[PDB]
Amino acid sequence: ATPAGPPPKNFRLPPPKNWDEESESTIDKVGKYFLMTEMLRGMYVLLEQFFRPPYTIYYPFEKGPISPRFRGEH
Amino acid sequence: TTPRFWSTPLKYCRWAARERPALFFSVVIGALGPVTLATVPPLRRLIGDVDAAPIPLTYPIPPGPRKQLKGYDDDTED
Repeated sequence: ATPAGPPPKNFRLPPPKNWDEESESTIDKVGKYFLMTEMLRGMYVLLEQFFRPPYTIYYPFEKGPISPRFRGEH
Repeated sequence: TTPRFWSTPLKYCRWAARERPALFFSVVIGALGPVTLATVPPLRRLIGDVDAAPIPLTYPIPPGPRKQLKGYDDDTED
């Protein structure tokens, strides 16, 4: 798995942290759980896209780009 | 690794708030029912927030003997 030679520096992970040792406050932990903060943030991203210009072109009235090298009908 | 309640009650409470939030705070909200049933009505009395009297849901028959009224008898018609 690891390459031959001595183990890569710090390859071994430190031991797992217990619930007691987590460096994150209860109020923040409880708040994100019940308020679904990261889901709200993802929804807010969609509204940002809702007000951005769409990429759609109206084919066949408009056409996508092709190059002089384009390979079509013989 | 999970704390035990009867040996360390406070440590268990913190763990439950963080690791079983839905179950822990259901017990907290459920226990707030009795707590407000003991605190607020005494509090409300002290501040003077008095309870409203019940509204009548039946005809309020006057207590006591009849008053023996004299008025609007039959001779008063027309």
